[PDB]
Amino acid sequence: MNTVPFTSAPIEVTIGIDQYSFNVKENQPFHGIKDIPIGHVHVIHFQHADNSSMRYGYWFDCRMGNFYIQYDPKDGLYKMMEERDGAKFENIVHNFKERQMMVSYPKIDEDDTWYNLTEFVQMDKIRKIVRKDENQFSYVDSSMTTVQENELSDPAHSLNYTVINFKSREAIRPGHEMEDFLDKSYYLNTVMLQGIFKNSSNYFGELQFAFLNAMFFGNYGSSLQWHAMIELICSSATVPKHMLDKLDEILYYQIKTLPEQYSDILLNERVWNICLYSSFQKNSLHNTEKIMENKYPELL
Amino acid sequence: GAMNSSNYAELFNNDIKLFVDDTNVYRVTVHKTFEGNVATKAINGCIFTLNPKTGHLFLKIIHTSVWAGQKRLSQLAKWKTAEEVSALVRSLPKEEQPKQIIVTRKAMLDPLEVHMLDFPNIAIRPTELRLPFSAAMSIDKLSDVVMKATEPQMVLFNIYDDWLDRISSYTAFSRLTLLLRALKTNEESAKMILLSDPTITIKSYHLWPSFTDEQWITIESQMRDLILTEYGRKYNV
Repeated sequence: MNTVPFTSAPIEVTIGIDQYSFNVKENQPFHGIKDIPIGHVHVIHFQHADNSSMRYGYWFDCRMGNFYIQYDPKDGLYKMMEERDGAKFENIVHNFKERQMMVSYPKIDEDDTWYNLTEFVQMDKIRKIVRKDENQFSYVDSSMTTVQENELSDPAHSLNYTVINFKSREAIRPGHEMEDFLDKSYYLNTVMLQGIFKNSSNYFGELQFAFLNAMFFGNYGSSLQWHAMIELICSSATVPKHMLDKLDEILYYQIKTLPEQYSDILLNERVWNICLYSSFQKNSLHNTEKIMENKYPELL
Repeated sequence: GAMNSSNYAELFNNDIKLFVDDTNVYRVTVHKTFEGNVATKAINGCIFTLNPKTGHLFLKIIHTSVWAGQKRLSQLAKWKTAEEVSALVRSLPKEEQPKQIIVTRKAMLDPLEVHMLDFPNIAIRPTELRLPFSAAMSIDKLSDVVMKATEPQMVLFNIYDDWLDRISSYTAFSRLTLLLRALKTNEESAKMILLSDPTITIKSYHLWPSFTDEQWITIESQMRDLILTEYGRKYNV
């Protein structure tokens, strides 16, 4: 189990670690998060008490390095940094654990929620969507735009999600206009899966990462990408059975975890009604249909 | 975006534009079968593609053979219309290609946008105008070429005859919409208005009779009277 120490907490802040969150008071003796489960990516995220503007955070994998958080009073935020000195890092973590200055990652043994939400998410794919090659961890915030949003403006601070556009030459073969527009299977299977993603695991990883950035940061572009990647599958007549079954599991856990009070900002009525009740795959998402009808029947 | 009463003069500026009306592409008669079920029988249709500035009408005749063995014909009709408008644009020299295509029905927007992806600078727009282009098949010479067709055919017409020698395109379009609205509202009464005086004929090379300027004023008044008479009959007003 790995550890992210904090130098200090000089400003009052809500700290998220994956689906959990804790309030830290201004100059509270808080020195980080221990017992972080090895074998998953994680996200450590912030919302300042005195300025709920910019949610922001860091995706990381403790297998890739020793990471800590330090507040920068010039840029006004909590920054992730890598500690290259192993013995220093161990000595810092030991002192703070001994003094019980760390919160414990509060994982219930029966509880697969985080694995269910990140099954296909890999740090190496995150670092291609969020381009900052000098760090092993990835910064995301509420306001970062996507490459797609930027086309319709600082390219360095952008989310490089795969562009999906149903009315584009990429999506529509000349001579198969009606066919490709009404049945997106070409675009899903040839262009996106065989061509760009190479396999369904990479496509689902990006879909899962988009959802998590939408939920944890209120990142609007991320929400758009998540819905586009659901719609592309649901609007395809020909989808491998394993992919449909896997998508139903992915969506079920995403809808299960979504805060009830964010459903009005995080869920697109048109896409969900189309996907569950009109699309080729309307009868293929039984678990997701059941949780949506029981938790959010107003949206439908 | 959408074309309305505000931006009406835009129709007659020097930017090439076409109206596309798909209401006569898929045409059927509905009848009982021997077993007492109901069946449709398609009849020849047409795409009505009009330049409102010049009067040039690109009448693509849709022969019933295009429906043979096809499903969801009302859906397919929109995509066939978009395919044929796209093909017409590609057939035209660059300097004759439209800068805008205005569809009369919003259901044509996606089909036409998708067929015209290779022309990102041609705007595809809806209209808030209620245009009576469905009544094209009340113009005897247009109905005749559509019904006689034994294969897909494009026929070119000038729907204003020689009117632009005497009137502006604004006035010619107003005259056309009034005649088509009258033919849509009471076809038999409108044709009687147009044909009742045997001394005024239709030239071999025209669609409409050879009215003098004073006779067009009379005819236009008779058409407005017809439309108002029919509104009173409809609403008991």
